[PDB]
Parts: sequence; structure tokens; C-alpha cells
Amino acid sequence: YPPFTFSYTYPPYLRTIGKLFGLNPPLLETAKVLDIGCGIGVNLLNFAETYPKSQSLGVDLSKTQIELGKKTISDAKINNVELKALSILDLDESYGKFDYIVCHGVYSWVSQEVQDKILEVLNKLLNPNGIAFVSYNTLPGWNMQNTIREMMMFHSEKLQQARLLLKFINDSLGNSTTPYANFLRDEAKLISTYDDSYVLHEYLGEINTGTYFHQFIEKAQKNHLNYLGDTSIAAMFIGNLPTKAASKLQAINDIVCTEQYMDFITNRKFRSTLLCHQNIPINRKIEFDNLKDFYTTFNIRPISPENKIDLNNEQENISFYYENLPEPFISTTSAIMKAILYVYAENISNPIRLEQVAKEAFKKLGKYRLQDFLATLEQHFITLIFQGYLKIFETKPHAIATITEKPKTSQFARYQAKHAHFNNVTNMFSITNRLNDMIGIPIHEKYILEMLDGTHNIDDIKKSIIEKINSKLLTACDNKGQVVTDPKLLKEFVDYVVAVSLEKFRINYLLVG
Amino acid sequence: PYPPFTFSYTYPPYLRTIGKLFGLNPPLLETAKVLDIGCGIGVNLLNFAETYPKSQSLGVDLSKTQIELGKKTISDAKINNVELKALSILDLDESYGKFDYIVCHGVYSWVSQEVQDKILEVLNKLLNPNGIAFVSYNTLPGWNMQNTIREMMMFHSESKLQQARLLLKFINDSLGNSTTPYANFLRDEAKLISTYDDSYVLHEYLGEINTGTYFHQFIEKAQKNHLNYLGDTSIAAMFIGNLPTKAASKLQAINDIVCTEQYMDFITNRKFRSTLLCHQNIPINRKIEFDNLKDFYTTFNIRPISPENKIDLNNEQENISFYYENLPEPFISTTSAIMKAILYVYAENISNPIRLEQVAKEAFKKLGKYRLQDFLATLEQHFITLIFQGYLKIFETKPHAIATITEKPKTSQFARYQAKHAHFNNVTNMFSITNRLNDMIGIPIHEKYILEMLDGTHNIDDIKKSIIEKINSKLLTACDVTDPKLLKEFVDYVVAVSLEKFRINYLLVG
Ligand SMILES: [Ca+2]
Ligand SMILES: [Ca+2]
Repeated sequence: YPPFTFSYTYPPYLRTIGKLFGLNPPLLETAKVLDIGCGIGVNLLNFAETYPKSQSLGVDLSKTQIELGKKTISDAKINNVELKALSILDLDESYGKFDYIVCHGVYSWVSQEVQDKILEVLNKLLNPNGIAFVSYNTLPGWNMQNTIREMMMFHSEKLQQARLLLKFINDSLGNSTTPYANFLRDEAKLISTYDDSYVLHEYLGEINTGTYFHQFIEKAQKNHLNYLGDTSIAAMFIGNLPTKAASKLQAINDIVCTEQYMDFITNRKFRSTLLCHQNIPINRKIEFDNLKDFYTTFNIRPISPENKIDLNNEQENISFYYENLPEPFISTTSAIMKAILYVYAENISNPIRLEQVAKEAFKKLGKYRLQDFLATLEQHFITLIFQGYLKIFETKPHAIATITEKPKTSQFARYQAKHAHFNNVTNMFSITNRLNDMIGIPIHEKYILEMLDGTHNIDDIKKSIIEKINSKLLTACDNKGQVVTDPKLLKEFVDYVVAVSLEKFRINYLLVG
Repeated sequence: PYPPFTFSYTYPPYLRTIGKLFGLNPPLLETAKVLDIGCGIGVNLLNFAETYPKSQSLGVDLSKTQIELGKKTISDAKINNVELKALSILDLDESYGKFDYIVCHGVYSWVSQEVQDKILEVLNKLLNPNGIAFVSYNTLPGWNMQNTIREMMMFHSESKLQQARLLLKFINDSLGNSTTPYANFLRDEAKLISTYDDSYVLHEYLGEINTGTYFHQFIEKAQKNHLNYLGDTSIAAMFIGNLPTKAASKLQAINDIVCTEQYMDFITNRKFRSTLLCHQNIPINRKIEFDNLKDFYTTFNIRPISPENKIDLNNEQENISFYYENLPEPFISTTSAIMKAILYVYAENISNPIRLEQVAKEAFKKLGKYRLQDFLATLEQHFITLIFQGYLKIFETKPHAIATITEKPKTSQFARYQAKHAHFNNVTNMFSITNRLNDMIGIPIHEKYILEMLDGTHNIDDIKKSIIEKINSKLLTACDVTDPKLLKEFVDYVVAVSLEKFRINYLLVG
């Protein structure tokens, strides 16, 4: 019963990919979504909280999981989602047709029958412009993995014996061997670092299977479905690979042959694939006229602040940071570039449009013309949004980066603060932000989260945390070793830790206002 | 039409060699009865059939065309020892009887699970008490990358051997020197399909459909069928201990053969296995005693760097090297004078198997100093582990061939026949011949014209004259064109070399 939330199964992200490629996805405000294999179904809750007029239906097999998730829906007071226990073959019609459909990690785990019937239902239960999402493993990535699995299995006949296998692999492959075994000790050494839940569920768990992109897309194309794209935009991106070859891949117009080849070179283990009704055209052309309407986010830190460096000279090279990540990205030289960079640093985790990025750069540096700023943008930014560095939205997420006087957080994250699932190995609680992304939360922040309903000012917070220090609960430490941090020097310690925690909540999309 | 291949490791005397290595007592070769399943043309039975006239062989294959063509090749080769027929693998166990050696090569992975196990049932019934069976199959995991690449082009080709090569090119191109996590492995195996030949890559990758299996799933299926695992026909494959030590000792400590070997498949990514099976009523001795290894005919194929006459053998300050089969890089060296003599009698006898005790003898006579047990002792110290690394070959018994040039050189009636038709690897090299070890040797054209010429009727002068006759008339061209007084001296060379190549390849029967 692991609860998870995924930012790429979020309806507002699916709509971003759809409207990115020229589709016309339905409205989010009234949207109807369906989760097949919902389990607990918290993946549906965030959206439901953000759009109260959007009804949602999860359907799972397990009655224990469905009945648990129903409790979590009552506890959090959510009216927008209903969950039922129904086998997929009990899914036909007579509820309705949904604007968004999410099938996540249940496709490769079921029989050939239901493997066809999932695409069947997704045909009949979808809507004309609706977007379908299906996650499955792939070949030939399933090969090396699956044969590692049969190795750990072939040994035993608990979880530890697998880690001792993988150990034994890395000595057996120790630095006398190097044809292939550089691929084995690599992949296996990657398998060894993983959560004991993940190794148990995937490798030592039930029986899943990898499939082929052309076999899957082909199985949908007989079900009247067309391939939209992937949630990973940095995935389908071509090159990398040399221009003399990439020119051949781009020369042909086929998405299935280009992608199906990209898996073959990259050894792609999984895929998260979007589908639409085949009656609809997709625009694979990237039209900058449409890209100025998509909100942008670049996570970047300044090396030197604006005030202390006047950049009009264009005599300098200024590195910044990307997510820090100490050694930074490329850097100018040209000021019509920097002026875009520093407005991306001002707006960090605060989405603004692409054109308004260009404008704000034109106001920060007022030497040049706007449409030349767009010449920089359209020139090269796209390559960053298709390499995964720059996020794109349309529409702007519901959240704010400003710290209000009585901060407030989503009811879903404020509920999650109470019931959050602790994990060791790093002492953290997983909390869902407005992007459906899971955030590591230190405990002393877990007490701050449930404290923001908008009722409490920052003084009741910086007070309460102190109370939990002296009343511990929370133990505060100076540098000296165990110091326990006694009076009025505590009061300036809490000002800092709370002032930082609220900032983390500001730039992680945890602040609703 | 079809590739006519003969394989050195399906030879019955080789299966006997591996049996006697493990303490078994395989049957007699002279009268031996052998069965070939999936025989195809049946050229695998022929070389052994002509070498041992008292031995009867029976090939069986589903294809009627292949069987008939086989019968033609037989009758033209004047071989009465082998009979071919067309039968589904099921219909056996009839008056066909029991055979001392059974060979199933290439049909196991290619047929249904039913016909799959039925091969092992038939193998149980038709095998004599001490007889040995041979079965080859594609093994997981190593079969997993091929079936991707073999699918990778099978995906392209619909849009054969032409476009696929362009696929492989496009592949090695797509990986630039800036992409190297894994793609080194891809780039490697794909770079390896650029090797081989149109025959192989045609029937294996594009013809299909075959499947891979696991070692324990075979050995188990045969243990279900009352057959026990003898080993593999690659002696280098059963040898572990190249991996680290701390892990090695842990692998030996268990003493479970199937577990160790299939772990080997796991970390070495094994594509193929050629497996020997025997009756589980026979104990197999996996402990190899040198005293049992000095009854084997042994071959270390080596050329000296320095000829023996220009070197003093007892100088312990001098370092001499040799070669292994050339192999442009030198192989070993010494120093030790007792070792030098061993290496020079092993280099003199290259491709002339002799017994280990006899090696210690002729080494004793080459430099007489110490006691015979000292030479035999160095061979015990480090001369083995070379036979398990694959560099030293063991026989028992001495093959029928000759290491000397007979003034009217003669060849196998099978090889002299093969030369006319033979096979071409135009991918691009040379024809394919079968020597007395059932190994296929690359033979150029000008050496094929010499090969058809050795029946024992002509001497070396007639070879030279015939080659010179075919030069100017070309046919055979000699570059760098030339005149008569040079042409004679040049043909003398390529001839006397073509005879040494035959001599040390076991192509000279007298
Ligand atoms: Ca004559
Ligand atoms: Ca001469």
C-alpha cells in the first residue's frame, strides 16, 4: 500500500503536452478524469482539490485498498472523487466518458486479454479530445533487468540474499574483466542502490513483462488510437547522436520508427505514453507563435546579484547555477541573454509566459528591441524545453511564490502533513505540492506545514516551534555538539529555521496564498 | 543453395577425447556407430566415414531435397559407410538401432518444445551404454541481445541481406564517441555482425525463428530424461579462475556443477552451448590427474623467433619468445633451459600430436642434462592450465594425418573432392575445406589449384609447373605481372609455403 503522487500523471500536465502538439484537450475546470489501478487513489486527490467542479472516478481491484482510500478521502474532506472496486473487464460504459484517463503501471502486469481490453476501454470510455496515459515497461530494456531478476531468484531456492547476490556480482566482475561486464557491473550496481520496497515490488515481486513500442502503438492503432507523445520531453529528443545520422532520422517523417529506434539505441526500460483518438491531427511542427503562450520555469541561481554588477557592458562571462549543481550552464557575453537569465532567477518556481519573459527581459535591460529578445528566445530556448531543463505549463499552476502574512497550503498537503508516511534512510515525509510532485519534508517542517491554514500568522508559528523545542518533541542544536539551545538564543534560531522553511515552501509550489 | 559446413567439435574422436578426459570409457572408434540428427547435406558424417572404413553412420533430416543432394555428394565422394534418410525426429526408435555417438547440432533451439524434449527421449533410447551424445543450443542470457538486433533489422527490412548491412552501418554511426554508457556493448555486438558472413547472418538472424534457453533448463530436461551432464566441447569454457580469487574460491566451495556453470553464463553472457551427455549410470570424474593427462596426444602450436641452431640452450641470461600459431605478437618466454627444450620439441611437432611423456623424452634428448622426471615435472608444474586455457590440444588417439611432406603429397579423398565444389566466403576471403580433424580451413584459390593436385600421382615439380602454367594464362595473377626467371622463383615460394600450410593444418594424409 505505498501512496505516491506523480507530476506526469497530473491532468494539467497531460493538457500541456496535448496543447503543445496542437491538440485541443478538454477544460480542466470541469474536467472528468478516471484512474485505472488507482489503489488508494491519492494521485487523483490533488487535482480534485484544485478544481472542485471536476468530478473524478478511480477504479481498482483490491477492496482493502479502495476502502482505505475512501477513508483518506473522508479524512481530507474531498467531494470530487469516487472510488470503486471493479475488475477492468467490468469496465464498459454507463458511468460516462472521461476527459482524462490514467493507466499507470498496471499495463505490463496483466494478462494478454486485459492487455488488449485496457486499450479497448480507453477507446470506448475516452472522449473525442480526451487524453489517455498508459505506463508500461519496454524492450530491450526489459531484457537485462529481467535476466538480473532471474539471477537473484535463481539464487534463492529474503530480500537480503538479493543484495548479497548483487554484491557477489560486483566482486566477480571486479576490475579484471572488461568487454561487456562494464554493462553488467554498471546496471547491477544501479540495481543495488534502490529502496528495499522497490527491489521487492519490481524484481522480487509479482510478474511483469516488457513490451515493444511498435507492438504497443500497433496494438492501439487497431483499437482506433493514435500516439501523442511521452510525458518525458527529454526522452524523444533526438541528438546527441551525430548530425550525419540524426539527419537521416529527422529526414523520414515517422514517429514510431524514430522512437522505436531511439529505444533500441538507449535501452529504454520504461515508457509513459499518451494517446488520443486517431481522428485528430497532431502538430509535430514547433511553432514559436504558439510557444509564447506556454508558461516557463527555469531553475537557476545567480552568481552575483544585479545591483552589484551592471551588465550593460557585454564585456563579461557570468556562469550562474542550474539547480546547483556547482559547475553552471553556458554563459554570455551578450546582455540580451543575461536579461532573460536574471528574470528567470527572479521568477524561480513562479511560472510566467514565454513572451512575458521576453518583455520582462526588455524592461530589465532597455537597450534593445522586444522582437530581438524573442529572436534570442525562439533562437535557442526550445532546445532547453525539449532537453528537459525548462518547464512549460499553460495554465499557470494554482499556487504563489510570495510569503503572505498568514500562509496557507493545500488541504491535501495539510492533511498529508498529519498522516505523512515517514521513511528512514533519509528522515523525510513525502508531501504533495500543487504540481502533484512529492517533496521531502524534514520533521521540523512537518510541524510548520499543518500550521498554515491562513489562521496563524508567522508569530504563532515561530512561537509554536519554540514550544516544541523546549517541550521536545523537537531538539535544536548549536554547533558546539549537543547544545540543546537555551533561551532567547533559541528565539533567533527559530526565526531563521522558520524563515528558511517558508522559503522552501515558496519555491517548491507549496504556498497556496 | 545451403551452406555445407563440417564442425571440428562434432567429430566422434573429439567426443571420445572429452569422455576419456573425465574418466569415462567411450566406445571404440574403428567400428563406431554414429547418428546425426538434422544432418542436412551430411558432410559432417563424411570425413569420419572415410577415415574409419569399418564404421557405419546414419544421417536423418526432415528435408527431402537436402537428403537427396547429400546422397549425390556421397556417391560422388565414393563413401559407402553413411546412409541418409528423411524422417521427422519423432519416428525414430525402430530397426535404426543403438549408436555409440549421437550428434544433434542446430536443431534443438529451432523446433517446438514438444519436439525439443522428444530429442532427449530419443537420445536416451538410441544411445549405447557408454555412448556419448552431443546437443547444441542457444543459451540465455547471451541470446537476449542478438534477438534484439535480429529483431532490430527484422523491424527495418519490412518497409534482405543488403538493407540489413545498411542497418548495422546506421547503428555503429548512431553511436558517436560522445555516447558511451552501454552503447559500447551495442556498438560491439553490432560491430561483430559486420563480421561473419552472408550464409551465417542469413540463416541465423534473418531466416529465424529460433529461441534461447537456460543451461539448467536443458540439464534438468535431460536429467528428467535419464541423461547426465558430461560437459562442454569447449575445454576453455569449463575453466573458471580468470575472475578474481576471493570470488573464485566461493564458486568452487559449493561443488554444484550446474550452479557454477550457469553462473558463468550469467556473468560471461553466453550465446551458445555445445553440450555432451552420457548415461547417469556412469560416474564422471571431474578431478583431472596429470597421470591421466600424460596418456593424451598433445599439441602446442608454436613457431620460434630464434632458430634452435643460432641459440645456446643452457644460457639462463638469454630470453627467447616463440609465437602461438602467428598471431603476430610473441607469446611466451624464458630463461629456464629445461623449459626451452620443451618449447622447441613442442614447436617442431606443431600440429603433430604426441604424448606428454614422449614430449618429456624428446625434450630430454634435445638438451640432455637432468632426469626425465624433471622435464615431466616442469610439464606438471606449468604446462597444463594451458590445455584448460585452450592453447594446448589433447587428442587420444593420434589423428590420421601426416606432418611431413611426402614427395608426392596426398590428401583426403574427401578434401580433394571438396576442392571442386567447396564453399566460398566471399565476404571476402577464401574457400572452406575440411581437414582430418573435421575443421574447416580457409583455402585461397591458388592453393585450391594445388589442393586438387595432390592425389599422390604428382611430385612437387609437377605442382610448380602446373601453377606456372595457370599463371600466364590467368586465371591466376601474380602482382608486383613479372618475367619467367622471377616467376619460377616466386612460384617455388608460394608452393613450398602452400605445402607447409597443408602440412601443419592436418591436410596431408600421405
Ligand atoms: Ca611426374
Ligand atoms: Ca628456389
